[PDB]
Amino acid sequence: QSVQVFGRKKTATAVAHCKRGNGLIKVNGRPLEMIEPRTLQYKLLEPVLLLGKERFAGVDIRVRVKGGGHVAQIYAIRQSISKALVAYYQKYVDEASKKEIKDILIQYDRTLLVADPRRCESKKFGGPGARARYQKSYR
Amino acid sequence: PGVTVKDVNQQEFVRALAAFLKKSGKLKVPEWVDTVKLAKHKELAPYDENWFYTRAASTARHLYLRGGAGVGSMTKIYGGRQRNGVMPSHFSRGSKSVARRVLQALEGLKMVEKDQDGGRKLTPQGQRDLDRIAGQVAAANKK
Amino acid sequence: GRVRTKTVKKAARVIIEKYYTRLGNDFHTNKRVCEEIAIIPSKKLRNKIAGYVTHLMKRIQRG
Amino acid sequence: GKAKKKKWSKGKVRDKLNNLVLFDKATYDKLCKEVPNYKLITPAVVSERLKIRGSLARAALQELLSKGLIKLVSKHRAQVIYTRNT
Amino acid sequence: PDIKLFGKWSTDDVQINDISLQDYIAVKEKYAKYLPHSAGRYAAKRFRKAQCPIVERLTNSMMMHGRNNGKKLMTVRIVKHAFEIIHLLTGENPLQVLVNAIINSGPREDSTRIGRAGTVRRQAVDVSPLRRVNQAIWLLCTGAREAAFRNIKTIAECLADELINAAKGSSNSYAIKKKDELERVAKSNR
Amino acid sequence: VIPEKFQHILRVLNTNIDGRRKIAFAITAIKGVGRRYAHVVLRKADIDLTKRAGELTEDEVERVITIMQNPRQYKIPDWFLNRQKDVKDGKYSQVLANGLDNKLREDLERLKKIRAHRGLRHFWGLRVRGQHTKTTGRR
Amino acid sequence: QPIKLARVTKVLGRTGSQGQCTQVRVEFMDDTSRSIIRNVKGPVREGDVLTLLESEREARRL
Amino acid sequence: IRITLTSRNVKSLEKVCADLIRGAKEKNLKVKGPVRMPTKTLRITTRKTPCGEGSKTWDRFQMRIHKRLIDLHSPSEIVKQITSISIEPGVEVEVTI
RNA sequence: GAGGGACAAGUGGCGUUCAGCCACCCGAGAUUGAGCAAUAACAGGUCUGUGAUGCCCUUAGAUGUCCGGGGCUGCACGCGCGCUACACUGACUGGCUCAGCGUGUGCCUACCCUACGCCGGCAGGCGCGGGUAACCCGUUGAACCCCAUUCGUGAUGGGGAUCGGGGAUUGCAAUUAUUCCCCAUGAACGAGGAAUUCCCAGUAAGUGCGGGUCAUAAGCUUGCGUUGAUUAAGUCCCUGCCCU
Ligand SMILES: [Mg+2]
Ligand SMILES: [Mg+2]
Ligand SMILES: [Mg+2]
Ligand SMILES: [Mg+2]
Ligand SMILES: [Mg+2]
Ligand SMILES: [Mg+2]
Ligand SMILES: [Mg+2]
Ligand SMILES: [Mg+2]
Ligand SMILES: [Mg+2]
Ligand SMILES: [Mg+2]
Ligand SMILES: [Mg+2]
Ligand SMILES: [Mg+2]
Ligand SMILES: [Mg+2]
Ligand SMILES: [Mg+2]
Repeated sequence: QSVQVFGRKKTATAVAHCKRGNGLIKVNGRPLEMIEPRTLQYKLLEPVLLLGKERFAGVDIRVRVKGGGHVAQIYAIRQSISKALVAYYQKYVDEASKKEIKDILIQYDRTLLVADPRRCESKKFGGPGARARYQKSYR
Repeated sequence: PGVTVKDVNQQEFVRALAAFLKKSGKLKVPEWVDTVKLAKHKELAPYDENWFYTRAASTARHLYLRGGAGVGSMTKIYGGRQRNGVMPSHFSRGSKSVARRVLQALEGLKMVEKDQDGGRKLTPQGQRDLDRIAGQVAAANKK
Repeated sequence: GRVRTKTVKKAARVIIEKYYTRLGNDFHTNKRVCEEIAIIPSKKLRNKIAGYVTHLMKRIQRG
Repeated sequence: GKAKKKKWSKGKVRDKLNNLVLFDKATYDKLCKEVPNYKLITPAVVSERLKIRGSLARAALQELLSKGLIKLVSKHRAQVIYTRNT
Repeated sequence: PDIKLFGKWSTDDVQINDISLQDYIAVKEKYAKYLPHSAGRYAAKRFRKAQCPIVERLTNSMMMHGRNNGKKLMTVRIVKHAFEIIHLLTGENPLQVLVNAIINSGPREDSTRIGRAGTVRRQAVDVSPLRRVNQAIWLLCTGAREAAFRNIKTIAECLADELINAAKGSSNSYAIKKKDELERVAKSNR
Repeated sequence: VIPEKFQHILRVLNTNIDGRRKIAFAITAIKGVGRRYAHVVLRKADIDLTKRAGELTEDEVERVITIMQNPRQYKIPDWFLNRQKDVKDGKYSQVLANGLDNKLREDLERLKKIRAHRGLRHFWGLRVRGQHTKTTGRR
Repeated sequence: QPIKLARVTKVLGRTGSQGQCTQVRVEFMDDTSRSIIRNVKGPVREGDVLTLLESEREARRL
Repeated sequence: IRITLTSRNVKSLEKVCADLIRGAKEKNLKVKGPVRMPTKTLRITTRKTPCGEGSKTWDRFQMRIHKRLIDLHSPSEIVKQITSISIEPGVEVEVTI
């Protein structure tokens, strides 16, 4: 009784090992409010404070991250769990509470099922960035 | 209670590690790392006086991760953005004098076993040492 | 920019001039009816034709 | 060489104004009587206000904080935000 | 069965006084989340930046002048400590004088160039409510920087004293100076 | 509780004039001793730098200057000092304050005698290490 | 002077030297659906609220 | 005992696994699958011009080295039978016992 | 890797009968970045890429040739692209934590990265394993950034050229060029004049790494990322281009 569910931020990964249990939160071997930048406090707190209680109690989700950056990890964590709340409610509880808890968070925030993919534009040959150029020399 | 060593707040636990290491006097420092401390290529001496306790504490958790790693590995661990002035900033890796020395002192306290494919790893001696402090500093933090 | 080229409209009129007896109002069946009765060497051109022919179908019933 | 600077943007701030290295007892009575008795206190506030150096300002203000008299709100990297309670 | 709060806050009874800024300051509870930072896909639709809170918009403009273009952690912290100063001052939540600064530093008519196919006449033109919010935020985030440059105060400290003195409509802040010149500019260019 | 200590600007080494700010950076003002040799002379003189420069007594100053003029008695080996292998004496020490003008002109006058252009390009208006000298040091 | 407010009927056309401004027959939320055709800059929609510091220069361009 | 597959055009490579398996799994065998190694790309950038005129535009060449691994533990008189297979020229099938 | 789906496929409306435009629906995605390019020309660059070469010049004291020193690096200057900067959003000491493409020896002809360990302040010196490679270097412990300390608005501790004395590596040898390290000298520089360049979204800028010549050798290049804005989404006013 488990699905290993993926959030997929920009170059980030959060495997949501979802399972019914006693209520646990891990961040790649590390506990709940151990969070590395403090500005992103409330961001990893956004799901549980907006979902509820009886939902949170029954389910163990422990989360392994292979991320690419600090804020990239934190949005991946939320996009993972708010797809893990979609993923765990796919399989056990009926769809009249899955689609309505999905309506909860999407009327809050759309990206929690809509994975909007944005890799960078490639560094163009003529210029130093992905879109820029260099100064011309005129007369 | 059930206390993983990460359940405690991170930086105080590694900075309260520094004070309980003062309680015994666990060090082995020859002449030169007594004399001048510099890092890789950095600006001054360390302001903080307890840098032996500070290098040993940062040595602990990063060796708590990677056993079979080593002196060249903890050279990689610290890191530092060296400045150059007019030329842009490159990277140089860590020291190697303390990066063997800070590992010598904990091996003086029986906290390193060596892989023949690899290098250092923790021992159940030292593994107990961190977690009992993680017993007391989170019991300090919540109280 | 849905401003589809001649060779879409070239085929889509020969679609309607040979095998009308299979086509319908539906897109997602004519997308697969188009494969059985034609030669489409491109997969974007599978969709591009089939969206135009069924868009043409609502005029053929009409005018 | 000749610094024939093509640019022109002058109007500098205040003539390298002096600032007090270590306090006086004129300052100490200025300290102990009203450095609580504002409503909002930053060490940057009291530095320009009473013409006191900021390394001395965080020296003095943490001391009346150390007795617990000053009621702060938090601390972070950049800023240490105080208040007077009661 | 959950209501939305932001921080240490309530996001409630911030009554915007006039219209010509409603629909355009987004501190409704249909546009209130927990945190400033969003995944901004706000270069897609033209007016889709109506659907963004002004608290993020003040952070997003505060990172300017070169050395600070970047570090959204830092510029939220300044607003976090700008919140932490004005709340201490007279009560009267920083969210309220934030709102009433945009209403007071927003140059309700401005200037540009029109035709006759000759020389410049500079007709006095009007300005959309979105450019009101756009131009008021820009003067305040500049208003922190030119105030805080080369003095002992911080970015959070000058910006907090900037926010109060701009919603206190009595000619004391960088924005109100730049706006009340523009009404003098608008009368000359009418 | 540090009431006030009578120390504003003092006399050190008869040529350079030191301030009151911080004890490792007051001694910056001596020619030939800059940032860090002050940091090492101070800390191996066992003086509290957190205690101000404006808080220090008479014997402690000369105790600094004793190791400033002789560090090779106690500690601080040759790679950290100033005189190299050649001073025409095989002598390892540190230069003093007013000694720095003499040791320069002693370098220069023999580099003039040697006909070395390391010395001739200091004599002439030229640059030893300015290996492109179009844009180097104008007017 | 009294200052009055107004919402936008329909968008006529974007003009300027630079094509920066939008010519807005607004309407009167002061009165019936009369208007003045004003030259507003900024992103703007129909039904947008406008602060009219002049109800006089009623400027028409086709 | 294993067989490494490395080639250049992947139409040939999927069919050289298929010519392997169509000739293998009707024998008494225990065969593994085509483990996808990451296709490598040695990139080459060139100035495009022998001299210094004009705009500064770069050619950008890439090879793509496909690689899969298959696995056969067996007697070798079947290996010396599967040795007799006609081959695509850009295919180098090395052997490993 | 085969195969799927984005077509404006439904609704509204504006529309010659149309072509199509515009909002919304569900959908990851309603078009991402490119790459290859039209007929015809410049007397645009390259004869210094060539075993592609025409014609004139040179060939025994050689415009062939190696070898040995020196030059291309000179500086009253002028212009170009850049780099770190001009500070408190910061400077410093430490603690914390997470990348993506790619690179690596006995080759059709001159030839490496590095695990661990010891010695040494630092650059480096020694022995052993592994890599002709998703094995190993490498869960590339990348930096920016973040959590505390000092500094406190000071041409200062912001700034690192010049100059002093040394300590190391490669090399045929580094002088009138190396590279790296250390102390020491602490230089102009107060947000840059009339003018102009680059940019609409993971885009700009801030920040690091890898690749190319490499024995030493990146400020430039070409790719990779990471914190990730501002204002637009319009015109022919400026420069220019397209159709009558
Ligand atoms: Mg930089
Ligand atoms: Mg800049
Ligand atoms: Mg063509
Ligand atoms: Mg020519
Ligand atoms: Mg030839
Ligand atoms: Mg010939
Ligand atoms: Mg030349
Ligand atoms: Mg120039
Ligand atoms: Mg300076
Ligand atoms: Mg420097
Ligand atoms: Mg320009
Ligand atoms: Mg390389
Ligand atoms: Mg390279
Ligand atoms: Mg070059």
